Amino acid sequence: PQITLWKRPLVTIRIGGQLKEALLDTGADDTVLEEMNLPGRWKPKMIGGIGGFIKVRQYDQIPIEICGHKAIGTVLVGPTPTNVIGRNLLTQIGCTLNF
Amino acid sequence: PQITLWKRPLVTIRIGGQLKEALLDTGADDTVLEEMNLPGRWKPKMIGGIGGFIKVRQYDQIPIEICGHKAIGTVLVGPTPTNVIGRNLLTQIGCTLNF
Ligand SMILES: Cc1c(O)cccc1C(=O)N[C@@H](CSc1ccccc1)[C@H](O)CN1C[C@H]2CCCC[C@H]2C[C@H]1C(=O)NC(C)(C)C
Repeated sequence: PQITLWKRPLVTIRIGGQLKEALLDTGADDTVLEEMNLPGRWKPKMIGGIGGFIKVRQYDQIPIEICGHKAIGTVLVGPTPTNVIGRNLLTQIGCTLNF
Repeated sequence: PQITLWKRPLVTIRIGGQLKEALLDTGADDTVLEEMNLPGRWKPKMIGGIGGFIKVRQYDQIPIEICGHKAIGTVLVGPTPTNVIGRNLLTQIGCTLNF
C-alpha cells in the first residue's frame, strides 16, 4: 500500500499470536516494542535515540506479520514510549520512501 | 526519488542557505535539528524521544529545502545527535511510504 504522512503511519501487526499497533518508522534502525512476553531467550541490550538510552530485551529471529507482509527478525522489547517498526523489518517487507 | 531503507535515509537539506545532512523520519511528528544559532524569536518546547524528553527551541515558518524539494514550517533546535526531518515537513514534499 501507499501511506501518506498527515497522520502517524500506524499499522496493525501480529506477533506471538497477538495483534498490536505499531508505527512504521524510517528513522529507527531497530524495531522496539513495549514491554511484553515473547517466546525464546533474550539478551540484555541498550539502544538510544533523542532523550538518551533505554535498556531492552533482544529477541532474535522473531516472526512478525506487518500489514499482511511477513518478516522474521530482531525485535527489541523495553520501555519504549511506543511500538516502532524499524528499518531492520521495513526492508524485509520492501518498504521505501517516495517523493 | 525512491529511497530504500538498507541504510539510514539521510539526505541533504538547506536551511539558512546552508547545507546539512538530515534523516527522513516517518516516526517523528516534528523536525528536530542539531544545535544551530538561528536568528529570531523562538518558543520553549519539550519533545520526547526513546530515552526521554529534551528541551528545544521552536522556530516557526522557516524555509527548508529537502533533497531539492521546498518546504516551510516549524523547526525545533536542540541537543539531538542527528538532524531529523519529521512528518510536518515530509507531507509538504509529498513523501509517502510504499510496500
Ligand atoms: C524526534 C521525535 C519528535 O519530534 C516527535 C515524536 C517522536 C520523535 C522521535 O524521536 N521518534 C523516534 C521514534 S521513538 C518514538 C517515541 C515517542 C513517540 C513516537 C515514537 C524516531 O522516529 C526514530 N529516532 C530518529 C533519530 C532521533 C535522534 C537520534 C538518532 C535517531 C534515533 C531514532 C530512534 O529513536 N531509534 C530507536 C532504534 C531507539 C527506536
